[PDB]
Amino acid sequence: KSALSAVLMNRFGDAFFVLGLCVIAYVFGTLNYSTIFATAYLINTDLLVLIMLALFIAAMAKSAQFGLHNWLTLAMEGPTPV
Amino acid sequence: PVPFSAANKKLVTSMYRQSLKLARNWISNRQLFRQKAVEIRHKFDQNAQISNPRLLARTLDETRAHLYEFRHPDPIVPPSFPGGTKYERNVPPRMEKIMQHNLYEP
Amino acid sequence: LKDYYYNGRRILWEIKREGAEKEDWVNQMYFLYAPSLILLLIVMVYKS
Amino acid sequence: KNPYKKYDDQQDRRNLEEPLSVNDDLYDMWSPDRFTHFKNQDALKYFIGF
Amino acid sequence: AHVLTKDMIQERIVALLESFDKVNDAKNITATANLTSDLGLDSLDVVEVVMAIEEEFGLEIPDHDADEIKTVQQAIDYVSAQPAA
Amino acid sequence: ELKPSSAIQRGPLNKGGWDAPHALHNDGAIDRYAHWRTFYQERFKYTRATGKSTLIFLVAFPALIGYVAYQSEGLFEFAGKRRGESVTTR
Ligand SMILES: CCCCCCCCCCCCCCCCCC(=O)OC[C@H](COP(=O)(O)OCCN)OC(=O)CCCCCCCCCCCCCCCCC
Repeated sequence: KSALSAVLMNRFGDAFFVLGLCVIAYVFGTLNYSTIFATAYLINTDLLVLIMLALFIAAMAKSAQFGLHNWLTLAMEGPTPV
Repeated sequence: PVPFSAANKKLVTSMYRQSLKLARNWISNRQLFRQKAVEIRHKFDQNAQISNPRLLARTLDETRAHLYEFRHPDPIVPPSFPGGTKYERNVPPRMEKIMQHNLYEP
Repeated sequence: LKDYYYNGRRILWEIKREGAEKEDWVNQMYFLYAPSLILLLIVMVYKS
Repeated sequence: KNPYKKYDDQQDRRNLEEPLSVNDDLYDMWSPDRFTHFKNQDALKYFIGF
Repeated sequence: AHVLTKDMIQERIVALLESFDKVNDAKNITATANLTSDLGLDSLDVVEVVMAIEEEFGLEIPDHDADEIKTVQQAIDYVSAQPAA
Repeated sequence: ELKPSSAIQRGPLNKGGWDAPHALHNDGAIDRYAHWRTFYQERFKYTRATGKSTLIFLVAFPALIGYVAYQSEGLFEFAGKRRGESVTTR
């Protein structure tokens, strides 16, 4: 049940990372870093908010901020080198 | 509800177990624990002279609620016992022969 | 003869044990299904 | 249920022929965790209080 | 590792009860000595004995068998049934 | 005096094969539970809870998606972009 908790917590942020990536490949047309970082200073704030909201809920899920955090402490049913 | 009998003894021994356990998990520093356990003991020894059923039941459910107030978030469980962390790590599989379902193979 | 083979295989040549006794389907699934199904991958790669 | 009674199913705390409930899988062992210390309404107040 | 025996349980419970103070005598203790009658314990002292038995062995017990272990041989035959130590 | 003919010799029907031994002990409680859950529709009735769920998921929720989908139809055009430019069409 802790594996259920952990993976479904991560999957919540995986959904928003897929949303953000579908915004990436339509605003910039590209998934490469070298094009996106070359052209990111031209797109206005009302779109980059929409991108990085999704790509921050994706990190807020796995890097365990407060919105969902109860999979870290519910991951101690695995052993200690894990 | 009833005087000296097994039905009152089993109750008050259960409540005494719970009153020591719900202070075992509650503090560190064993000196303070064995102090506190001696005065919990004195609370049970002091009031155990009740001669009516009614005030016995009154103190009884009052200390049931007093014991119900000081409950702890996680009781100290030994790990091989079902609150613990060693519980059911590798349960040995039961020895069973293969029950077969198909005439043909396998 | 089919029943006398397979019933005796289930309860108990009978009294041996070696592997693996070739089945009925493995001749035309490893030698016709699988190579045509590999040839399909080869043609899909080089038609790309 | 307590764990110290020896059920048929120690894993799920259930005797062999025991009647399952209307809407069982919220009351299973594989159901949610269902805390028992606070009352859920109180717990809501304390979380929104922090 | 570390595996207990029967005599280890024996010497632990005998040296356990010799430490306790509301016993009658340190000399009348046997494997078959009744905690209630022979040792002169109360309804409630035997529960504190059981509490020390379960603390010192590691293992925890419910109240279903906390009264079952009336004599010392029953406590030893109880504890040697559990693989926890 | 009307009987199917004496020239039939009709016999019993077997399905043929091997009696596989029972690999499962069926539980009467779980069996009648599942037989109650699969055929749930033969005993379903309209109550206030049933009507509340049917009002939301059949009527109100498609209407909310309908409002959102038919109003916001050709608004957004996020293809290139710049700063200060129109993000919508209307
Ligand atoms: C505003 C900022 C937004 C950022 C986030 C804000 C906070 C959001 C927090 C909620 C999201 C968390 C992810 C949702 C999935 C939850 C999965 C889960 O928790 O499963 C755990 C549960 C068993 O775990 P447990 O028993 O507690 O383990 C104890 C171990 N000792 O396992 C289970 O058995 C649960 C099975 C059911 C899983 C949940 C089902 C409901 C999911 C709700 C999704 C809502 C979708 C609604 C869509 C509507 C769209 C219009």
